Amino acid sequence: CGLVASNLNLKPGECLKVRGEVASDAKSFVLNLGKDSNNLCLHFNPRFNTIVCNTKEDGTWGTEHREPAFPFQPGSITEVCITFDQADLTIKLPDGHEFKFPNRLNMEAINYMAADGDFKIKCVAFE
Amino acid sequence: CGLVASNLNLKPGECLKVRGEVASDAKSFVLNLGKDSNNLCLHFNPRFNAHGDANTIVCNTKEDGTWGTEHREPAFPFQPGSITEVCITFDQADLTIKLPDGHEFKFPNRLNMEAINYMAADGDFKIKCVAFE
Repeated sequence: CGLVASNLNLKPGECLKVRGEVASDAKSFVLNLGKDSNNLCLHFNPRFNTIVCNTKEDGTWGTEHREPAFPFQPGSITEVCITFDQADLTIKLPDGHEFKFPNRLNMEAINYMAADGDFKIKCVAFE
Repeated sequence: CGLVASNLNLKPGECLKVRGEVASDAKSFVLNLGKDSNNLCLHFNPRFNAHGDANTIVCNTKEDGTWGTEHREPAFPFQPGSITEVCITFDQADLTIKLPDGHEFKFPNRLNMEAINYMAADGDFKIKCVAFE
C-alpha cells in the first residue's frame, strides 16, 4: 500500500500539498487524512467519473459527498492541496478549482495521511 | 515525537530528500531511517552549538532495538530556528548522506537493508518537505 505518515500536526490555515504519480492503468486512487486509520476528516477518492469524499469516525463511514470529476490523467504527475479551518476542509485541484468539505468530526488537527497503491506519492510538503 | 513515515519503499539509487525546520532551542536533532522503529540503518544525530562544545554528528544503527557501534562524523553548523535540508541515498555497501553545503559522508549499510521503509524525526526537527527523487 501507499505511503503513510503520522504525527503531522497540521493546524488550521496550514496547507498540505501532495504531489504524486497516478498509475497508468488506474481507475481511481485514494488519499486519506485525519487522526488515524479509523478516524478520517477526509477520504479523498477520485474516480476515472466523479470525486467521492467522505469521513470516518471510529471506523464508521459517514455520508459520502460527490463532487464533479477532475480529469486526472493516468500515468501523469498530479498535485492536490488541502487546507482546513474549524468549519471546512478546502481541497484545491490541479486546475485551480477548489471545493469545500465539512469538518464534520470537528478535528483540531490533521495528524495522519495515507495513500493507496494507485497513487504513488512523490512529494509531501507543509505550507 | 516528530513526523513519522512508513511504507517509504526507498530503493537503491533513489534519493530521499528531507527538508525541515530546526527548533529554535535545539542543540541537536534526530532523523531515523530503516525498516521500522526498532531496526535503523541510520540514526542521524547531529549535535550543534555555537555556544557549547557538543559539536559532532553522531551516527549509529539499531538492530532489534539494540544500538550498534556509534560512529562520529565532523560537526555540521546547523543553525537553530532555520530550515535545513539533507538528502540520503544507499546501495548494498553504504548509505550516502548529503549535507546542505553539498558535503557528503558515507555510513556503512551494516544491516544490509535492500530498502528503506521507515523514517522518523524528533521534536527538534519539524519536517516541512519530504521528496523522492
